[PDB]
Amino acid sequence: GVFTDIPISNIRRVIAQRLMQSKQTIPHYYLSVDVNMGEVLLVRKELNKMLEGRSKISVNDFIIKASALACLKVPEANSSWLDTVIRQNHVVDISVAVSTPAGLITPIVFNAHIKGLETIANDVVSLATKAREGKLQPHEFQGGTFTISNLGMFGIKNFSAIINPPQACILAVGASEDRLFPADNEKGFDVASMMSVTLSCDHRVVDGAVGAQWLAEFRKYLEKPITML
Amino acid sequence: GVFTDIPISNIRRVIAQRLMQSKQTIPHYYLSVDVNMGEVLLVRKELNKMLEGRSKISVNDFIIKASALACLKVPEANSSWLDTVIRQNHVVDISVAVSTPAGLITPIVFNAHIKGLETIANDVVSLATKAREGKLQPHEFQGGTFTISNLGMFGIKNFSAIINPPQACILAVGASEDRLFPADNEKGFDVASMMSVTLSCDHRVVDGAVGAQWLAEFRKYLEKPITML
Amino acid sequence: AQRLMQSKQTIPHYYLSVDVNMGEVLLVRKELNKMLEGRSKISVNDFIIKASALACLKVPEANSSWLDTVIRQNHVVDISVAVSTPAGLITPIVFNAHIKGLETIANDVVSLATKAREGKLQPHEFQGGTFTISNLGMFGIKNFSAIINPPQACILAVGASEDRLFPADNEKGFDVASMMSVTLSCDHRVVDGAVGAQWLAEFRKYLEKPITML
Repeated sequence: GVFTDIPISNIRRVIAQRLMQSKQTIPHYYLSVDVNMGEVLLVRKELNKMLEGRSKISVNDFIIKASALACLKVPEANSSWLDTVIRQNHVVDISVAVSTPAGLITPIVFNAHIKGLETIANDVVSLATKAREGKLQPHEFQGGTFTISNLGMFGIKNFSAIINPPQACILAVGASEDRLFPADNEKGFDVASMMSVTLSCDHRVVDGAVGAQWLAEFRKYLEKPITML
Repeated sequence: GVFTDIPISNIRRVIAQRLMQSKQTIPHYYLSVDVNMGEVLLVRKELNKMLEGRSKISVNDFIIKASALACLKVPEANSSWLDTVIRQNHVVDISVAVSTPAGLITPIVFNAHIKGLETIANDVVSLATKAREGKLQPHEFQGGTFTISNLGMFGIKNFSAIINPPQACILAVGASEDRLFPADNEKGFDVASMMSVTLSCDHRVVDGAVGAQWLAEFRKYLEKPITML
Repeated sequence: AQRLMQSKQTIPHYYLSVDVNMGEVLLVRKELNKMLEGRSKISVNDFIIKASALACLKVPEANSSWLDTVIRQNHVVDISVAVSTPAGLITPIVFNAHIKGLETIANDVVSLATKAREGKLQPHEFQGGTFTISNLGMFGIKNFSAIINPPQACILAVGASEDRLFPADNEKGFDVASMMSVTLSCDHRVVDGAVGAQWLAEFRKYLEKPITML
């Protein structure tokens, strides 16, 4: 025929009310900056060489570590509005979003401000075995104080997601491309890799100047990785 | 005096309630990509040569054809949320938006997945005679399953429109500019034309990975037009 | 043997001919098969089915049928491709060839070879159609002239792609090019001389520049 009618399952029945609660109440406003990823690609080149056989370190692992350290400098991006109490947290719990064919479910990486890179890289892979094959506990994917969502593996340059209702921030990462800049070369130009980031704050707990300094710290760690020490 | 008071007519009285219904209920989220338009400009150069006198083919005609073919590969961007039934359509009905001095009215191009380019180009022009001179039937501009809105004729690089309430997607096209890329030239760089596109999905029926593949197909047709066959 | 004798006695056949430059089709299917790796393969007998279905829309009198009181004019192109089994000559039907793309037709021609050669056809799958393409270029035949199906008004007949040479504006004076010889066979009761000569003027024009198919 012309149109085909499909009933609604119980997974999307629950998700569709979390989305409508989030957009009606929370006054979103967006921010943007682009990050030079030229020095991360030379660090993970030789960290994977010294760490042969055991594990592998990806570019989505430096982003989880740099986000947990930047929330300690500016702690207002780690809060929650509870209509009477701005609950300020001291523990960073990054909820990485991953995409299954069944939907969009977010495993949680607890205590991301004390763990090293190799401990996180074996947590992201080991929770892909849990989430994609349906072995999650209800306390393993519900919670957290922050959220990173990545769509750079599909070619998207920018997007702007929807904040989890108790949380105040979310991140949104584009795809790493190849641009060129004016330099002090004899030619006049160099080539460099770039990456476009889009924060999405809650305006009730995060002002304009506060969230603009979160992206000033997040840019500074990923441009020189030695500063993470 | 200081301020001048104007009453509200019955055209903007109806539009202002469609807008407020759309933003309150639908949880929008945005996406973006840029498209190389270097090979479309060499096809419409010599299609207008072989089609002398009769009609003229514009760059806003390849976009209507590439959008109707991309909805067949990824059919979830062609649905509708009806609070109990996700009505999935099999017929693509693109509603092109045009701007009159009286307002913003959207003529409908029916069955855009079977028509050729010359049939669409004589439908867009012939509906400009209908819409701008006020000869539309109520079933000629109300309906459709998709929407393309173009503002590249004013210099806007990016924008993000508002979805029609029954529909799930909308498109938003910037203006074709002239950038330059690093190449394998002896110099090191080439010059190319680009164009910036901004999708705006409904998050209740379209996930993140689904809408990111719609822009992966839409980019692929307009970069090599022979793939449309 | 009774369908053949009915066809030649009643229908007053007359033949037509033209040759088509296939130089630009071979550069399109070279890079369509590159972008379509693994899934399917696009042959030169697939552009001919698509160009024939589009040319019947420009000149609709080559798509009719004589019924002795009514010239039934059709609006739906149903090309009946003829294929050769060891059991005989049977014609699977490709329905609605004027809206389908090239990859949809190429997976219909192969999938009906599984049906027809292995004997799994329904009687409504090979009986009908409004047009007929018959190809013998895989045996070296340059020209032939087939027999029209009795309700239908046209048939096509394709030769083998050879290599000729033409006078050009070269410094040498000549270039080399690939050619292909086509032979239409009309029914003179519904198709005149000037009408069928414009069908081959459109069929030649699509296959010489494939971008015109859009």
